[PDB]
Amino acid sequence: MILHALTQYYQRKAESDGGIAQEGFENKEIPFIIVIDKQGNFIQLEDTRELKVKKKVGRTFLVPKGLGRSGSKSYEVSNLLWDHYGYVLAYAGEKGQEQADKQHASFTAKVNELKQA
DNA sequence: AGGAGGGCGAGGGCGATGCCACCTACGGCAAGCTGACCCTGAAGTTCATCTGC
Repeated sequence: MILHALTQYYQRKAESDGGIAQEGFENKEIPFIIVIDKQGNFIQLEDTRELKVKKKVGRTFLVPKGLGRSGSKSYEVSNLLWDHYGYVLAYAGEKGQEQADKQHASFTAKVNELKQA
């Protein structure tokens, strides 16, 4: 009854149009967004924060759910299109290169295989 | 010598023993800090040791 009650009301929220994930998604709080055109070319880094007195990480976008990385070789995981700032621009604030470079290298391979599929 | 040393019954009868108004007035009764120090996690990887080849 602990987790059955959760699925029971998730089946009600998903059928009553309450704005929730639909098979493989998650309302992940994404801070800064990346704007492009039809062939790349970065445009603007818009931010959808400005909410509470403690600036959270943007708005909860209905993006695919995280696959749960966590590990020494956490770069080999990599999510779909949303991830980390070291997974997209290969820039690390307190992690350094190589460790964050492999993250972007695997994110590029994931994006390429998604485009091929 | 023999005496008799008071018989008697009244000793408070009357009423007030507090009249007032106060018994507090002031303003403080916290000021300063703590209220947590460390760990131990999910999840994948990684090294030297357990064992067979």
